[PDB]
Amino acid sequence: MKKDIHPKYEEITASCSCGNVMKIRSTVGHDLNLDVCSKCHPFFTGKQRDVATGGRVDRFNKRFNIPGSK
Amino acid sequence: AKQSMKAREVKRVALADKYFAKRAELKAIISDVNASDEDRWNAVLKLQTLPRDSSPSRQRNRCRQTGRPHGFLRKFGLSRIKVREAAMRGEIPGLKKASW
Repeated sequence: MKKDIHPKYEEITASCSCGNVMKIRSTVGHDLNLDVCSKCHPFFTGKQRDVATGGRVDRFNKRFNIPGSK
Repeated sequence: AKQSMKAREVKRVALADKYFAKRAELKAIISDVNASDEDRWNAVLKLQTLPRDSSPSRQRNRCRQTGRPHGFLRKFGLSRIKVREAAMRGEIPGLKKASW
């Protein structure tokens, strides 16, 4: 405490016991060595070794591509 | 010009028949969409290792009667220079000069 400015008592004087390991916290990763990035692999953010969705078709067994007659 | 690419192409057609015939749609049957819940597994994905030279995708041809560095023409079995040369001498049939 000072004569020209005192400490306040409005929200900052409540709950003298908490923690991360004394008490629950919704967030982790506050050490410098545990922190995220959300890396997703390049050119495999989705799928590219893919199961077909532009050339899927029923099973056969020939040798060529739309040969038809010949 | 230059015989080595013409030499490659002449070997290739017997090697098309030998490697590629038995392994045409086999890529598709064992790996791609024809492999609909059948195949797609390692114990069958070793079978196609012989064809690579035999493939139609390396069957470029060039000039079928001499060889030529690019500029082949598929309807004659010939090229730019060699077409004009054969036409001078009248060896090509049906041949007009364009006028209409």
